[PDB]
Amino acid sequence: HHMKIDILDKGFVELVDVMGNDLSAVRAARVSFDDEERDRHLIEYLMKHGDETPFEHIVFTFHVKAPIFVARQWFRHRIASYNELSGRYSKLSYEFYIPSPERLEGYKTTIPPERVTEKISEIVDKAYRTYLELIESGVPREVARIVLPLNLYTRFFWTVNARSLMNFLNLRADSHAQWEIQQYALAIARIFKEKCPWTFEAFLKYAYKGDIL
Amino acid sequence: HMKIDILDKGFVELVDVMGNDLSAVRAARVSFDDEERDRHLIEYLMKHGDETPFEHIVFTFHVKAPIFVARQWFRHRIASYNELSGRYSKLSYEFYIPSPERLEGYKTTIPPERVTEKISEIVDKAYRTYLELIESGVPREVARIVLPLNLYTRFFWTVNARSLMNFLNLRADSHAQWEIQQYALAIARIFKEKCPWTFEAFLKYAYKGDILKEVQV
Amino acid sequence: HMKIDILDKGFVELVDVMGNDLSAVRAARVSFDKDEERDRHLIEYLMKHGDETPFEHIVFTFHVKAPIFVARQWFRHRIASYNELSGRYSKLSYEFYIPSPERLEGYKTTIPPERVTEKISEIVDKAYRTYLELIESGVPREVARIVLPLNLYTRFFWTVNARSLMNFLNLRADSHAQWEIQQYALAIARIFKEKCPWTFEAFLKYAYKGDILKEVQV
Amino acid sequence: MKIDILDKGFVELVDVMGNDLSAVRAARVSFDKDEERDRHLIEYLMKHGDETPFEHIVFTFHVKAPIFVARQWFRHRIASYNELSGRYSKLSYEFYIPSPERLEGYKTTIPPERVTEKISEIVDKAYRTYLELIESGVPREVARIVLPLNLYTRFFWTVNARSLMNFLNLRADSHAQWEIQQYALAIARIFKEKCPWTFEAFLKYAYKGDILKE
Ligand SMILES: Cc1cc2nc3c(=O)[nH]c(=O)nc-3n(C[C@H](O)[C@H](O)[C@H](O)COP(=O)(O)OP(=O)(O)OC[C@H]3O[C@@H](n4cnc5c(N)ncnc54)[C@H](O)[C@@H]3O)c2cc1C
Ligand SMILES: Cc1cc2nc3c(=O)[nH]c(=O)nc-3n(C[C@H](O)[C@H](O)[C@H](O)COP(=O)(O)OP(=O)(O)OC[C@H]3O[C@@H](n4cnc5c(N)ncnc54)[C@H](O)[C@@H]3O)c2cc1C
Ligand SMILES: O=c1ccn([C@H]2C[C@H](O)[C@@H](COP(=O)(O)O)O2)c(=O)[nH]1
Ligand SMILES: O=c1ccn([C@H]2C[C@H](O)[C@@H](COP(=O)(O)O)O2)c(=O)[nH]1
Ligand SMILES: O=c1ccn([C@H]2C[C@H](O)[C@@H](COP(=O)(O)O)O2)c(=O)[nH]1
Ligand SMILES: [Cl-]
Repeated sequence: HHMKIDILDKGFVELVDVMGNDLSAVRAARVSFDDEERDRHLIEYLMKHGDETPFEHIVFTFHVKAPIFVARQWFRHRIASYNELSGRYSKLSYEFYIPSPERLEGYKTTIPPERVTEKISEIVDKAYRTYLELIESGVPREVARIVLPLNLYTRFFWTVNARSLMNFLNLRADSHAQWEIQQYALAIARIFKEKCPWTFEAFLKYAYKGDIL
Repeated sequence: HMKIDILDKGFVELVDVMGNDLSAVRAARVSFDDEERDRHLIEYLMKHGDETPFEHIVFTFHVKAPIFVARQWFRHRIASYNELSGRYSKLSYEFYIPSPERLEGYKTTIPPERVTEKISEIVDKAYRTYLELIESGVPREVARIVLPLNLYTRFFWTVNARSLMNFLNLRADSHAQWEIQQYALAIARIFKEKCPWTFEAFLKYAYKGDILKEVQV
Repeated sequence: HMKIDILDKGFVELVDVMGNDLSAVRAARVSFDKDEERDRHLIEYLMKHGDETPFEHIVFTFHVKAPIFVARQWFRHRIASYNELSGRYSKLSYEFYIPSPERLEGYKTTIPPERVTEKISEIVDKAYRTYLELIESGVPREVARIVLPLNLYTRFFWTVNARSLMNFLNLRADSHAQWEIQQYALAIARIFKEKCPWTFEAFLKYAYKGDILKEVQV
Repeated sequence: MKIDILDKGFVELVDVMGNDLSAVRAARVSFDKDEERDRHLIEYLMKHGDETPFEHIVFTFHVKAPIFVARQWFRHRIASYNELSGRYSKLSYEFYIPSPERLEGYKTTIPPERVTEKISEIVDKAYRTYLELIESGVPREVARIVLPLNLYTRFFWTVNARSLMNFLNLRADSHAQWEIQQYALAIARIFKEKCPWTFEAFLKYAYKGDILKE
């Protein structure tokens, strides 16, 4: 099981593992009441009637590289398991999300988009050089890192079941979410679709509350 | 699929699993940006109480157990369950009848075989009543209320290895009811087979119960 | 005190509550300090737009007496805390739910409803008798009890936040749920409404998925 | 009840449901006294690891903390969080600047007072860049990504006493970052005030950390 989607300038969402498939929900559901067409139909039935427990039996592990401001929003999803790169224990790499100029179109900035991008690059560089200077000076990493900006990239593993993934997408795959987290949500959705096509289609048709998928 | 028989009619069966010991290693290694190195990290993790990397190992079991066992089991909230429904299915004539040997250590007034026999009789009376009620048109969801707590039920249980260790701490232990201890022994056997390093680590550094140190696999 | 009788020997009792509607408003705004129309409008906005995290800051503790078959459905609600009456910290008692004849009227049975009641009562009586006999003979109660029917009453404390309570109502205050647990959920709703009227009205207006609370006062 | 933490931080108690006797009532399952026997039950529960009764005591705190502290805190999943968002209320911009004493015990190339200064300098320049972006029409959600991890945020945290004890095990400990230990000590103090018997039995039998005994 492997898929990797690149996101933003340096980010990604990578599928590490998966347990089960659409039929894992069918099998869990069928236990209640003690054929391809009827199995597809049952998935559509569960989704329509809001019986989402059978989808908890499908599980994913992702490996994600995202800016801290993205990761912070993401880790609000409590029904999941995380392990994240540590700024207390690791020397942090010079990797920051610098938005492209096209990210500001629609907005009428009094300076050109290219200069916004550059100003972001500049402050980031200054902050990172300060962080290094502090570390080289003997300041512990856990203190030195507090000067680094929220666009610093972090990495995490994320284990999450299909039900929680549907909740995650209802919130994040939506135009009211910040564009950057939308991009990550589209990548999660794309992988979900690949691995669980019937669940994903049913989700879209019956349960999905957002407007971008 | 690994299937272990438990009690007179029960079982624990492994349906699926995601990951293995290395899945915990991979997840732990992310913090800080070889076999005996990897196995050493598992022990270190367990020794210092960082159980989060073990959440990335996930099992699905299919379990057949008496309702009284299932009700205890289902108290474990950090897990997913789907169970056979007495509202929606006619229920099978299957009930846990304790063996005579279940009743020793206990000074009783009637022989253990008599205890066994009186349990059987009540089971048989209740099931016959249940069948009569269904035949008379009583909806299943009402008719089943007369059935005893030793009725067998069936469920799928999806659970990560951290939560499985919690479960073992509470149920693979002499304070737990003997019947659920038996199920927790089978759960432990399957955990050990799929996750040997995590399992040996758990036993050596974090397991809080008594029997898994006493009783092989 | 609020205690509502349910079924023949059941009940829902309110033990404690943290917060009120304004606990959700304060949490949404992250402000520890009142403007009724504004605060009520925010409750509705949150509910309409599916931002239910603020409602997690209101919490209830109930004491419920219910038959085991109801409890097994109820305890499937994992986002909550339960303590069930065990025989380790308090005395156990033995009572059972015997459906009334009217529970079956509207079902074509080949025996009168009263005979159903009698047959249920009869088996309950024999099972209880077997149980007592086993106990009196030295059989430990964890084994003796396995003969007892699923209509045996149990009791539990349930601590649950308003968001999770609303999820419980969606599934249980609904004609697809078993009638018995419907009756419990109507009592839960009555209490929730009493304590959190604005949240409860907004819930029914924008988020509630069931049928019965829109038909049945309280 | 409010306790100030760091230079501009705080923890304040917003609400509480229950007290020590709420655990006692849950354990016995009885809505309907004896100090001695009730305390004994609390100790008995704690020493045998039966922590479910403590889930029936619940707290709401209001916390002001730097983002790097909040990221660690929000990893506690068995709890409810609401974080300050500009959608429902006014944002302000303050930053945690460490005191020179925070470096004591570290032999550093530059004086601790100069470390402090270098931190204030970046905060200042990052904040100034943020305001320049905002004034030029960059949306806030983009402009803010240049702000440092010491930026203060605020949140409401609703947590039951069991999950609160878990939190204290991990954060009221010398292996946890100093800054979050400080907040964990405040949480502990409020917990002790409201549930003395529970808090006492926790320290005696179940608490895994070091600092609350010191
Ligand atoms: C009419 C009816 C018929 C039913 N028939 C059956 C049956 O045949 N068999 C059967 O087993 N059960 C059956 N159920 C029970 C049902 O499947 C659920 O177990 C129960 O209603 C709890 O739902 P919940 O998870 O939303 O509640 P909680 O378990 O309190 O969950 C509430 C919220 O938490 C989230 N959540 C909690 N844990 C997880 C998790 N691990 N993964 C993802 N999200 C999570 C969800 O977003 C949800 O909105 C039936 C229920 C009803 C109402
Ligand atoms: C000194 C220290 C160093 C740390 N270093 C790192 C690091 O390098 N990287 C990193 O990512 N994190 C790190 N952490 C964070 C830590 O690993 C946990 O994320 C955090 O402490 C939450 O733990 P918890 O799951 O018990 O709390 P909650 O998340 O509130 O969970 C509480 C309880 O519920 C159970 N539980 C809850 N959810 C689940 C679940 N999904 N599966 C199984 N059981 C569950 C647990 O058994 C636990 O007893 C560190 C923490 C400390 C204190
Ligand atoms: O002491 C620690 C170290 C890391 N974490 C968590 C918090 C974040 O999700 C990551 C990284 O935190 P950091 O403070 O950068 O090491 O892991 C923690 O909760 N406590
Ligand atoms: O050993 C025990 C005893 C009770 N419980 C739980 C399960 C039920 O919800 C109640 C009552 O269980 P009982 O087996 O009736 O004592 O408490 C348990 O999980 N383990
Ligand atoms: O309406 C229902 C039907 C089943 N369940 C759950 C409760 C048990 O775990 C199983 C079987 O319950 P039963 O009441 O036998 O259908 O599924 C439920 O919660 N609600
Ligand atoms: Cl609706």
